[PDB]
Amino acid sequence: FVSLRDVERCVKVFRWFHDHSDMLLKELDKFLHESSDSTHTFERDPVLWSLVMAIGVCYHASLEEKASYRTAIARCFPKPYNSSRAILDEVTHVQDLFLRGAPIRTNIARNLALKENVFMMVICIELKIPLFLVGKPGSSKSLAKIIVADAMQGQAAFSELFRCLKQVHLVSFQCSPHSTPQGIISTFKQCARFQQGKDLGQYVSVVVLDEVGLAEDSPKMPLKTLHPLLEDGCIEDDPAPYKKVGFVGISNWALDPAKMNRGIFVSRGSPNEKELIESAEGICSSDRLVQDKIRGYFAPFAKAYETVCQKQDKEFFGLRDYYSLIKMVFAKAKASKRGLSPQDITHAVLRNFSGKDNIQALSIFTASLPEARYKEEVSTVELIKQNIYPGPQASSRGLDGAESRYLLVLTRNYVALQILQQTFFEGQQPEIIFGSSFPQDQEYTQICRNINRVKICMETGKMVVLLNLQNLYESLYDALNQYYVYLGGQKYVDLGLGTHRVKCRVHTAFRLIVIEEKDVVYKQFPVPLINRLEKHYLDMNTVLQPWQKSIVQELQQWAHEFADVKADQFIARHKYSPADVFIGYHSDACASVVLQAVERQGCRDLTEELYRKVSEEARSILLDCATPDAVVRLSGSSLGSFTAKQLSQEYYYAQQHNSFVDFLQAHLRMTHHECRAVFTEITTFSRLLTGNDCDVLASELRGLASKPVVLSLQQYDTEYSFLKDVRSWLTNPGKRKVLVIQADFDDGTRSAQLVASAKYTAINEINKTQGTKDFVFVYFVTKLSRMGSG
Amino acid sequence: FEKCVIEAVSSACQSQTSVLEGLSCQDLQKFGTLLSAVITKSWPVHNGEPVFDVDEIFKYLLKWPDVRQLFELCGTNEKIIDNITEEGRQLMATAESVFQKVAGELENGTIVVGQLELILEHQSQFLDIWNLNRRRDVRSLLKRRRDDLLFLKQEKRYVESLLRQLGRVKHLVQVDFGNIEIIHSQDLSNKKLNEAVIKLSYKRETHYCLSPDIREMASKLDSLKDSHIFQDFWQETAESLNELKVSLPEVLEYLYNPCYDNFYTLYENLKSGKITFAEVDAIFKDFVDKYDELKNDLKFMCTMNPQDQKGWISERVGQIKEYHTLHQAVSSAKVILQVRRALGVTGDFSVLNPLLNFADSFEDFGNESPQFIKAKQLLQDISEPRQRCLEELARQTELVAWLHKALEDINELKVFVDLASISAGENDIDVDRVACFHDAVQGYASLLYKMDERTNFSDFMNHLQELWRALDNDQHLPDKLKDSARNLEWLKTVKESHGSVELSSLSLATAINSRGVYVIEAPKDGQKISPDTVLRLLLPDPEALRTYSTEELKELLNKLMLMSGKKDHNSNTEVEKFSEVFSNMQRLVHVFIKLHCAGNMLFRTWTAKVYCCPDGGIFMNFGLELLSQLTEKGDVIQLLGALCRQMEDFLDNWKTVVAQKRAEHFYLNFYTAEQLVYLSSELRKPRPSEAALMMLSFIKGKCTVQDLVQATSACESKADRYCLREVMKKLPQQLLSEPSLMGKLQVIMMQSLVYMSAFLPHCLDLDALGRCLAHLATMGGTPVERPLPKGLQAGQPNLILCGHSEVLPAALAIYMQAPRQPLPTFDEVLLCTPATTIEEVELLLRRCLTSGSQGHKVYSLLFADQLSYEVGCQAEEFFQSLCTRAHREDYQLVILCDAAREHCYIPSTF
Amino acid sequence: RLESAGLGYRVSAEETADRLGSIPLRQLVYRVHALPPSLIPLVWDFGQL
Ligand SMILES: Nc1ncnc2c1ncn2[C@@H]1O[C@H](COP(=O)(O)OP(=O)(O)OP(O)(O)=S)[C@@H](O)[C@H]1O
Repeated sequence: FVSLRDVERCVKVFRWFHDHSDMLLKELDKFLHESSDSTHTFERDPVLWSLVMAIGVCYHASLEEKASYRTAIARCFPKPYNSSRAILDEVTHVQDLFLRGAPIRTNIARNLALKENVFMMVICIELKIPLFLVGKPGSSKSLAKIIVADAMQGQAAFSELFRCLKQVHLVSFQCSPHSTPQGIISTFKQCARFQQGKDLGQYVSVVVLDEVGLAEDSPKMPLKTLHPLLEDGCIEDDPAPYKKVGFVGISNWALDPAKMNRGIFVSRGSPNEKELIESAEGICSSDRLVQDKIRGYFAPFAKAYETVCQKQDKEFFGLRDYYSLIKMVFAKAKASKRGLSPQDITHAVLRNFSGKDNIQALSIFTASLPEARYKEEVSTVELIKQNIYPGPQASSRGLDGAESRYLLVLTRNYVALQILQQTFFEGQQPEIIFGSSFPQDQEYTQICRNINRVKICMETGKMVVLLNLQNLYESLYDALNQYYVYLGGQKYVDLGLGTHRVKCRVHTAFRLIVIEEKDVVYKQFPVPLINRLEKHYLDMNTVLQPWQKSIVQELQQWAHEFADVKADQFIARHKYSPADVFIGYHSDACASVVLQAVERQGCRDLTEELYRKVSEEARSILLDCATPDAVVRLSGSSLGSFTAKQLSQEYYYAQQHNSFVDFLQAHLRMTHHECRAVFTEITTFSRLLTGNDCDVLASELRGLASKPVVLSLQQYDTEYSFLKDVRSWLTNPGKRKVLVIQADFDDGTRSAQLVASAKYTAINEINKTQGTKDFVFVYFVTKLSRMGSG
Repeated sequence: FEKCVIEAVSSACQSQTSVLEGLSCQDLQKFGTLLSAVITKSWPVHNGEPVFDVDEIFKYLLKWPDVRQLFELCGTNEKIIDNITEEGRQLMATAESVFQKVAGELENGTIVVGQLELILEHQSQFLDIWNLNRRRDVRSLLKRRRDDLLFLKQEKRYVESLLRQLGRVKHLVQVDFGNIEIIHSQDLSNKKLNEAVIKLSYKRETHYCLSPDIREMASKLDSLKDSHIFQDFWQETAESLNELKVSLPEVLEYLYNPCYDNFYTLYENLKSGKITFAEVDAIFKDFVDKYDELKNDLKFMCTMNPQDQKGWISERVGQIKEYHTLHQAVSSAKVILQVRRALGVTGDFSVLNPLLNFADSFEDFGNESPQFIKAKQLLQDISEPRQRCLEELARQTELVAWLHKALEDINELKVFVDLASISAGENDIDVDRVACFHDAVQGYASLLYKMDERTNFSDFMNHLQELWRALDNDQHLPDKLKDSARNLEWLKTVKESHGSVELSSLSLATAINSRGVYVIEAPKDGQKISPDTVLRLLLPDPEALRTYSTEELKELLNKLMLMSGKKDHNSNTEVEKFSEVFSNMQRLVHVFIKLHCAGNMLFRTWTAKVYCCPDGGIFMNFGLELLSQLTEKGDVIQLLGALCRQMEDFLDNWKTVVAQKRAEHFYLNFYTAEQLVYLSSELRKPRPSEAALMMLSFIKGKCTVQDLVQATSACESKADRYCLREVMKKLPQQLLSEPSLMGKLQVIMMQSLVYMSAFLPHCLDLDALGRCLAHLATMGGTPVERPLPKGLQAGQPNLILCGHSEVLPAALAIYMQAPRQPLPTFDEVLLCTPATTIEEVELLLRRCLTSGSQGHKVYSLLFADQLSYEVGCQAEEFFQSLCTRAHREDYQLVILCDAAREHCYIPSTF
Repeated sequence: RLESAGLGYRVSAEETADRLGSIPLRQLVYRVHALPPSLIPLVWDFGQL
């Protein structure tokens, strides 16, 4: 019910267009003379065109019945605007002019959503009237925000139109359901502090609540005090200048209309097939030959996306996946220079459309495309390899506009890490940013250091394997959108810690893998995080071939027969579990060790020669973690007496299990598998090292070791103590360094879950600190008992 | 040996190695056991024998090679099939019935075409198995069916090319596709007998192509779907119809035939070379410097009319290439005249006048213009790029005027970059502006600094040669020129900059590490003791000082956490040092506020000025006139870590000792920790505060200062005066035996734990408070007696489920069983609410099971289901704890809960 | 139109806390709370414009 409150908020907007009605008409004449024919080259009134712009901003953008409004409003205009076609082409040309005033972008659609969005937000933040955008993932609101960010700078604009306009300085606040009103009060006071002391005619700041649709019904009621903050600037003080602040309230959720009726609801609609194929044209318009080569696939992809998005009840898929499919087939058509073989289409639709269990997206996309049927099987491992290790030619031409999104793996019980640093991470290991579990650490300093490490990995250009996202979804969301700001040919994502959003450099080849569990990603992630990140499933079965499944079943029954011994030397009835004999067995370790065996083989072909040696080498790594009383008990076991003799000979002649130091002399003399960093954890039943055992180990390791240092996890309350001890160990001179990290489990202390944190911290330190000449051997010893703690 | 060899068969058939290709195995019993083994251990299990079908067994038969050898050798002799098993012969019979059904379905057309693609991919194995089935025509029948399959696949290709060609104009004119719109979308799980290779000849399919006209149309569109020129003609003649739902037979006449006529006139024009330049630069404009696709496109272009392509392709591709390089040379000449004008160099060129006099000329022929070729020998190899570099030079005139005005030479750049790197910001765009400007002017210094005002053409191209060498190392250089040219306002402010008083976000951290004094105060003002207002930080200099709060520290930490990469050790080691001393100091604030909120009264006046200086030290102080100043130098990090460790140890010891002090005194369990602190502060005064009188009136009743001074005058004897003076004597000789601070700190916290009242000579200890409250309650007699009702056990918890509307009347119904008793008070009843502290229910459990109480009372826990998960779980552990330790077995604990909310913790586990 | 505006509402209409009667304030024209009594018999309307 904005009767007689939109006209007094619209005469001011008409006055704003009428005051600036001197250069806009010259810009329109130049744009319609240099890009159109002579029919759009008529004299335009400075006041009637301003009136059409005023009614196009005040009423035409918010409505979904725009044709009825245009045919019911054109009967009052004079001769040059008698028809609705004239108003349509006029608002289209001015929106295209405001898009052309922005910096030039490649592979970005010229759809009505982007131009309409940037039109309304620019005109609404010159006039300090709040914008309240709503929509769904793929509606181009954040992409229009980042366009306004680098388009309408005051004296440094790309065009001569925005140079005469105001300067913007945006502060962001990604709202959450657990958001206090003091946060938005502090945001409004902070942007008032930016606005204080500057000229108001050439400097305006805006707040952007990027997820305001989350916090509408929190029991603390955070969005109830936004009503004065949009009108008088602040609460419990007199009205004053440098307090009224503009607002672009971008939301992915539908809002409450009663307290947001003060602004303009630019409510975005669901995409039809015409808008989808227009966006498909806009994200292929950068080239003209392969556009006309792959124009035929746009309508079947649009129909298949429509059937996929209408099939599922939960909004798991969005427009971002279809746009990424269009960009990927465009890049493959440009690089191929011959057309599109159907394996490219199947690879694109399986790399992009994935993640949901009850979705056969390949069958749906080949239902409308019967020609692109691929009868050969494709697995997840080559998809992950082609998404993490791309081709050399990709992102090598003039600027980057076509690439993939940031990968995500869907797993259970944290299994992705083993298969990631076994299979795919080749050459350079990534930096694992993770939730360090050292006691009494502060979480704020931890996430500050984590995002600093992410920024350093972005600047230096190395992969990021995140293991937490609930602490970083508010603080890393802009980098995941894969939109860049260019300054001298260098990309710039936005990073923020609370209320401090600054740009950070991005290298040419930078990947970011997120690892999360299936339950938390399916009922804890808010759902726009799903659309940004490319989904994949590599938990345990997709990499494991059926012959390796036969081998893991055979090794499970072989370990069960290894642990099964019958004897009458001692009169007792004690059944030995495979966890008793093979220490650490948890009915899942046979799959990990067959993965280790098939990668230690390295040839990967079934000619009946590789099968027996991968089976026997898997059996070797099982017996390599066997307690010696079991391997001398093996003579009366179910396996036999010649097999037991061969396994005892393997345990006592080939593998050195006598002591720690003998394992050191057996480990250093052999040249390894082209690795500058050999890691090995050790399970001990004896007492750990005291401080004089490392001295004698240096005494008979005088020619190989470099004074190994022992580290106890009891003494390390804070991460920085472990960091300074490891860093002091790296900076010592000499090669072939030895590290011994000890931890005890059978005592009153808590430190048993700190092992993984210490291991990942050691990997991060050796990745960020080691040079190119020094070999490093890190050993992790742990103390366990035979009284049930084993 | 039978069991190990069947397991070896299973392991070698589990791999993809064929077992029997060298077996001369004339003992037929063991051979039949091996045959039973290879059948039952090679059969396609799918988590353990489902088959139920025909396709997977048939794929199994065609792909694995031992099956044909199996059927050959068991069909060789009947003395081998008699001794297999009962099971293996059943599976061989099932496979043979499946193969007989399938390859007897080839004799008619009823065969599913999936099996047809399988047998044509697997020709030799199918021929072998069929020749063995022959002993219980096939070459020509397979070639006939293969020819009909290839015709079907090419007809599906023709029809699919037709749907995609008519789908690229779906916005303009829409077509009703007869019946073909459904027939084409359906899969090929369809019977082959529906594709009707009849006689008297033609071969109609389920795609009912309405004539051979649309069939030959689809063939010509399939041969011409990769011609971009044809697609251009298609869309420019299908815009000639305008919203019309149209049928397929008039699509051939209203839309296809004029397109074909235009395409055929263009073809017979291009075969001669009579085409004019207007269509040449109107159609081929998007092919500039991409001539291999155009060679392929003219090859595909002459596949329409099937004759030779020898003297037609290469001369006209070269002619169009010469035309394209001609127009590129024209645009390059216009931009080089624009940069010769805008740079101010007058010079002399005199060789590009007839090229521009040709640029406004117009001729109509397709022939090679000769006299310009030598002129264009000056501009052969510029590129289609690098003309962009000349137009950002020729369009940015304000920057080249400012560079001739303000810098004037190459040699001031090395001092200008250093003068700008101070005045630039701290974020990464602001820093990288200097390097973009530097690389821009180092890339254009060959032109903007080395030109004479009158240069000839030869040395001008000689300098553009090394300009292009400088451009070859950096493709992003004109964007660097543009992004430097849009920073002219910054470049004007740099030189005339006064002292810009903003220190930094980096050197502020160095100032904190140089003279920052972290101060914990625990303020004595009227504000609360929140963790924001206990931590301060001071920066001295002149003589002014700056006080930093916690949130300003967090904001500056966020600011300095996201700077650009200096790639030097000092910056990241000082921000790491500041961040970790701040984290350790905040950990100290956390442990100190835990010890304050637990109630300590020793560190209520504590302060600790912590210096961040190298060898700065920690200067603690107390508000006591019987203690000295504690100070110790050294490094800050591990000393604050150790100090927080003994402070946490003192927290655990203080919690344990206050637990065992609550376990001994009963009247001390009425009041919480802060009320105990208030009472210990207020009872020592000669006139105590009236809030303490009212809050102690629940114990005595009509509390009076005369009764209070009588109760506190006889609560302690004169031997404690000896004990406290012994504390004052023995400690100054004890702190001097330890030179460090940690040992004397441990000594003073032990001595405050065991003998508390000597350190604070203005407050009562918990023994004196408990004795005074016990004497006060002993003075006020006639205690309350309350029995439990009938059916209520007086030694066990009584969980009662009443319902939400009848909890509150039921409690008063319980308490009204004894008439003439006084109404209850804040003891024995807790109206539980969401967000209830664990301390109040813990003190209730201390109240109802403490031995010295001189009476029986009914203790109620109303609305006990309203507790949280953690609070209810900790209350359960606490009740189990004190029932384990020590209690009286005649307590009356009554629990009332809502009966409609039984899914929570505490009534379900009770 | 509101529940079809992009993604739906975060909470449903049955677990919504800010009710007036049986109706949420989300579906009202003005997000206003209930008038206390003795102000109900004193209100009086202006014109309808
Ligand atoms: N014209 C366009 N319209 C929509 N999405 C686009 C467009 N051009 C590119 N995109 C893709 O959309 C993403 C960037 O914009 P979006 O993130 O979809 O904006 P958004 O849909 O408003 O997201 P929200 O609502 O802020 S979470 C990238 O994955 C782009 O590849």
